[PDB]
Amino acid sequence: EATVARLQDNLLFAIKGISAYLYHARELGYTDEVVDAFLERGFYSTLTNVNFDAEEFVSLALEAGEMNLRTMKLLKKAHMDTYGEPEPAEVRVGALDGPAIIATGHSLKALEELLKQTEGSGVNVYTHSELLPAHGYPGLRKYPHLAGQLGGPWFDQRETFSRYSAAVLGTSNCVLLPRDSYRDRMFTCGVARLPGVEHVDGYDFSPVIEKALELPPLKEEDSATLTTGFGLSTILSLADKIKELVEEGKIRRFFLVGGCDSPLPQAKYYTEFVRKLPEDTVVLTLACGKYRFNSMDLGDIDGIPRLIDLGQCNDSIVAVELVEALSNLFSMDVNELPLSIVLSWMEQKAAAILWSLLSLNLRGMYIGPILPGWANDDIINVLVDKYELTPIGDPEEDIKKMME
Amino acid sequence: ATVARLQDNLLFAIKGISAYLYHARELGYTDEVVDAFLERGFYSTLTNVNFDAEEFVSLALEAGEMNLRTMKLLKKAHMDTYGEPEPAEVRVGALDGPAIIATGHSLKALEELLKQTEGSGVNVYTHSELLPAHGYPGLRKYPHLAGQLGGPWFDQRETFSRYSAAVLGTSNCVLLPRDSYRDRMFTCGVARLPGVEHVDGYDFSPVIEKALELPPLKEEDSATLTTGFGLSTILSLADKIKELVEEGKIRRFFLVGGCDSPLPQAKYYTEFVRKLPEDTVVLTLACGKYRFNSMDLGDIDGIPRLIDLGQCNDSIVAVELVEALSNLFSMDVNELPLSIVLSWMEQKAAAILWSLLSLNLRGMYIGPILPGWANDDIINVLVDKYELTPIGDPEEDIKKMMEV
Repeated sequence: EATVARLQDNLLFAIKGISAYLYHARELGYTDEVVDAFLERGFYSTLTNVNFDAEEFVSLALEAGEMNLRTMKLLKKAHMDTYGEPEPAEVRVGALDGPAIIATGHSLKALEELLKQTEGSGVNVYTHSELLPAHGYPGLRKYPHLAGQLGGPWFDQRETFSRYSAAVLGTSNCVLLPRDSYRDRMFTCGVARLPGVEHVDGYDFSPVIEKALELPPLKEEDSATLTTGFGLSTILSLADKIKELVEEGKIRRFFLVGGCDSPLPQAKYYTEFVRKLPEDTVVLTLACGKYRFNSMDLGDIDGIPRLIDLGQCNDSIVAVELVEALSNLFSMDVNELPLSIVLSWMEQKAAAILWSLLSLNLRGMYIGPILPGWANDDIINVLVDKYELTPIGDPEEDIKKMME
Repeated sequence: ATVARLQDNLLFAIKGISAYLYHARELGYTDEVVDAFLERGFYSTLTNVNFDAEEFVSLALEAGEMNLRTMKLLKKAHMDTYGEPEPAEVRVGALDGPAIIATGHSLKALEELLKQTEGSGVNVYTHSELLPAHGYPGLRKYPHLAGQLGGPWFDQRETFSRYSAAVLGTSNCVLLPRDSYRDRMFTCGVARLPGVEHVDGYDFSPVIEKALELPPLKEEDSATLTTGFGLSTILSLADKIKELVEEGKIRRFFLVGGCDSPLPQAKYYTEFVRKLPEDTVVLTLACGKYRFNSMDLGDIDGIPRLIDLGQCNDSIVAVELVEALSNLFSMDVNELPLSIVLSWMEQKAAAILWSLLSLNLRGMYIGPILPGWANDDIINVLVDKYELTPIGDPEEDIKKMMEV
């Protein structure tokens, strides 16, 4: 039927995300055999004339969410064991004088190697989109020529890359066909590829550095700031203040807003939402959706930041950790916390994280811009009604329903 | 459009590789580099990672290489657990008494079923790609493995209908039951059908119970088939074939086989071998062999005109056999007297075709014609560089294949 095809394609999307995280984990030298065996099994379950059962495909998607939790935890372990655990970090958004390299994507091993290969050369390495969290890691902020942030979300890149006479390095996910304005100024490594752009051999970034030096330098602009790298230790070392502040009702609610973004007009929702959120709530944010609002002056709530940047998409594992630290902190069940979840969700890119969240039986979440919601019975009707997954609507009404 | 089609083709190759890897892990054999390639390949098919078609072709060739590797590892597993396949005569027809018909590919489920059915009084029959099982010494040794019953996979609704026996689908190429036999079929491993029981692990007790609660089978007219031509058997006959091809009494090796379908165009493969001259030998693989593996081809000085290399994943022995033939004739691989006629489905057997292409075998003839194939960019692109030839008329194609 149609639903069997839709369900196997969704499982394949989850397997893709898990494989992304697994690839980056292997690049840092961490490998889990059980997740690889699940990749084999799950992908194999989608060959023609093997499995015709929709409910078994839902079971497989939930097992995929579990495996995604496993590999996200493994990748977090890799990142912390190589670069330290991320601590809060304010980051400059604007050009500094000099030659420059803009690195975009997810991988921190490529950024590590580039930063190692750019010492003393006098080129500034800027982060973009999901390389912003790198600024919070001790073993990465230590390089002083990691200048700051430049640009915002991934889908702005053709704009950003256009207006900065800097070398361009797409390390991983969410890369986009270059304008010929900067095509000959762009490079890729790892798995990312663009036709007509040079691909770095291994981690030998001489071609980019050379290019960065053949280019007119950047000129310093008026900048702005961002905050990122809120690692778990920082958050649950603040547990006393959060306890005291939510017991007196001076912090009413935690909202978890974030996820993979897109230039969809409906995604403007996430800018309005946090804008209308009452000033006595705190927002936990991750992945690219953060650029919908992470530049707003939200303020402080008794010295606790109203915006808390947990990092990149694969840092979902810290959020799920925090809630189990929060529940045990309040002696509450997981669904008794003053927590609402508003996802920004792409079907292709972040199916794995949604299925991980459903594996934990989290009820009443709000889903991404458009609803890929598989129209037919078993999926949308039965699965939504069981997990009470909710499509986003109007910001004010959604906030009213979430506060109650 | 070509990028999407190439991502789909790479994913099909990954499907085949993951199938073979799953069965190999089921027997306890794991190759880390094929799993790392699985990760990389999956990740390279995210929406905004790789936009380069030539790199997707390179990925498909790397997939062919990895498929050769995993087919080799699965052959190693099968041989280390069940022995090396020796030629085997196979009974095609029902013996009176309770019966279980097993279909699919992997022999571990069949091994456990045969282990669990000694003394119980049920006859175990093979179907489709479990026909090669009859050749493994450590598996044919069970005397209640009666023989074969039916032919290709698409015979099942026919076969399963007309034999009141239990039905066990261990693996690929199963399809929704007719209500005549729905309640007597079972599945294990990866296969699933809505409304059919799925065995837990390898506990086939429900199936044997059903085989004993059903009316028994009735005596057959009997027929024969031959299978299990393992490499060792063939290249112990290598001197004789050298002597016979230098004497010009056997002109050409044809390699005909692969995935079949209830497509009318697939009738080609019945006519082809029917028209083949009596001075050629046919090496056959997968289920397509049932187009002709029951024909009276005869002997060429005690060398069988039809030689059944086994099941799809046994392509690896053919790839070895030719490499033994070259060194035997002091010939390079593409001047040997060998023609190759694939029966090929893009979904099911992309991996073996890409393996054959990784080995730079030039001028093969490809599977059945699907009306839409003419415009399909993949056939065009494969043809232009590797001179793959679409099948046309059997007689004309053999004429063009012989006089070279």
